[PDB]
Amino acid sequence: MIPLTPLFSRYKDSYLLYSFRLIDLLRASKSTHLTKLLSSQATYLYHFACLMKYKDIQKYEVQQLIEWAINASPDMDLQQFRIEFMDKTTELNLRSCQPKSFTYTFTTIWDTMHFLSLIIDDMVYTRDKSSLDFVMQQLKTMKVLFYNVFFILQCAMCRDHYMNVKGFIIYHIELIEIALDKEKYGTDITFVDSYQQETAGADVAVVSNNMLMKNLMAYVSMTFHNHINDYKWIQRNKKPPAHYERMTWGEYKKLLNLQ
Amino acid sequence: MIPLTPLFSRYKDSYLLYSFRLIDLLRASKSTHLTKLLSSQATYLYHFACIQKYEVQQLIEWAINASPDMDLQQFRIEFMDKTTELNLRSCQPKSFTYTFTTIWDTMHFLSLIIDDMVYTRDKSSLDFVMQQLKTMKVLFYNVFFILQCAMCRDHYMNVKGFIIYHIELIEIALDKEKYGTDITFVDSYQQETAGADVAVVSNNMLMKNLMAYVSMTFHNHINDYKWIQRNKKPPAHYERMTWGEYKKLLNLQ
Ligand SMILES: Cc1cc2nc3c(=O)[nH]c(=O)nc-3n(C[C@H](O)[C@H](O)[C@H](O)COP(=O)(O)OP(=O)(O)OC[C@H]3O[C@@H](n4cnc5c(N)ncnc54)[C@H](O)[C@@H]3O)c2cc1C
Ligand SMILES: Cc1cc2nc3c(=O)[nH]c(=O)nc-3n(C[C@H](O)[C@H](O)[C@H](O)COP(=O)(O)OP(=O)(O)OC[C@H]3O[C@@H](n4cnc5c(N)ncnc54)[C@H](O)[C@@H]3O)c2cc1C
Repeated sequence: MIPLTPLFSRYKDSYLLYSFRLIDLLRASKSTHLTKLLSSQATYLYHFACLMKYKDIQKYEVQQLIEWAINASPDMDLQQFRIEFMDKTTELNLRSCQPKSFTYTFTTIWDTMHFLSLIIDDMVYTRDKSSLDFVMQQLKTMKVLFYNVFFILQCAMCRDHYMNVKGFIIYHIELIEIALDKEKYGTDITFVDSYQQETAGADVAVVSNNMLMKNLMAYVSMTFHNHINDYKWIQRNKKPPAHYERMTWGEYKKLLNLQ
Repeated sequence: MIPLTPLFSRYKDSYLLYSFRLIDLLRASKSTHLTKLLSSQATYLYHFACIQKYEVQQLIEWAINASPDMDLQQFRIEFMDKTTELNLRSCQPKSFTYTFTTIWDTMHFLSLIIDDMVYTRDKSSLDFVMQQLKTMKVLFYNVFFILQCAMCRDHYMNVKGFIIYHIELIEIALDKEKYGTDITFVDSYQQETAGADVAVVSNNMLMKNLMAYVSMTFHNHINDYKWIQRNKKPPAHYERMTWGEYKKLLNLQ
């Protein structure tokens, strides 16, 4: 599974904060259509939180927690939902889905996207080559999760930039789907250490090749992270300042102790 | 300039056909929203084929008021004449067989336009090239299908950002040049991704013919995935387009 490091536990806590803030909104859903959309996302978010923790999605326990948050008092004040959330969560033995910190920043959102990426890379590396059925389904859920990233926070240019470029991320998830599918039909995945080797092996005329960068999604999501911060200087019409430092792959791997 | 080749000629005609079929839906629009968007797309589309900006402005205002009641072969006839009335024979498609290939050809044609504009940029008119890049993203964000394939549109709307991301790379590259560092053009995608793996803004590497490579790769991806979409293994005669081959077909250097 995934290396335990300080950053990864910030990711894990940020991710539960993001989930908690998305079920909070359930209360306020004036829209039938918005309620169902949030129900599915909250379902899926806690599915992947329980999966890594209990080794089981707990479909009927999280199903309870959703009913609750939709049928919750839609006239709370911040903590007026938090309090009973802890009260609800523990009656379902889901306390390990309670966030420790509640300060919701842009890094809550980044941490959550990086978190899901590490889950995809882990699910793929620890795949049993029989229930490819399982992993391939989760990848589909992951695309659905990255497609509907709620900001909760209000930043309209962030929201419109992402809708324009998020397909960069979803594209690489689908690369993995092609890789798992090629393995189901007898061509094992050849894991490679560089994104550039995966680029080189994609440029073939036949379908018989199957290379995939190890920790693809950690690399994709970080490159994407750099890209958003690269581009914000254009939206702001400034030269990138000297204080601006970009994440390099080798340093990112070091911080999360990836091999 | 873009090399004149058989494939490139087919691209330009497919592009006119796509633009023709786009304005054919102006007369059918029952929405102020959709008329504005269709007209934006059209203005951009013909702008990138041409300036005759007033002859086009009224080719479109003609397309808005054309008879809703016509069949397609009639609108064509009326369009084939308003174009000649307008000194715009160059916008007339030669074929009208509209297929998935017409859409792909249109996406590849816009890609060659991006690469050409960037490579023949002028270090003083970067403000112009960067405003063109913003128009392109709108064209790519808004790919109408005309023909109906709901999974095609659902899929495109999920991964179209792969293409738009790479347009935004070029913008980033041009901004590092407005501020002092000239673009270096590299011959492989690998080098460009290696040059972006730096902590400090010292590099400005761009793949030459990047958007052609990007649009080719993305085209292969769509076809790669259609076999998964059909619980199937791809036929033995399926052949992915390779980069060396694609440059050979368009005489790219
Ligand atoms: C989907 C999304 C879209 C956004 N779109 C825009 C936009 O369009 N315009 C705009 O101005 N802002 C946008 N933002 C916010 C922007 O990215 C930054 O969050 C903010 O502008 C600056 O915050 P910061 O200086 O703390 O850097 P941050 O990137 O927020 O730092 C947060 C954490 O991430 C670490 N980190 C930095 N880079 C990486 C990396 N490549 N990979 C992994 N970790 C990294 C940092 O060291 C730190 O731990 C977006 C954010 C998200 C999540
Ligand atoms: C945006 C878009 C999205 C689509 N999404 C789907 C989908 O989700 N599911 C589905 O089943 N179909 C989808 N299609 C249609 C699909 O891509 C094929 O076009 C279709 O299946 C017809 O098969 P074909 O072999 O005749 O087309 P193609 O093989 O794609 O024919 C296009 C022409 O251009 C050439 N060409 C082929 N590949 C490339 C390449 N990688 N780069 C440059 N040139 C190339 C070929 O020589 C051919 O002449 C999509 C099409 C478009 C334009």
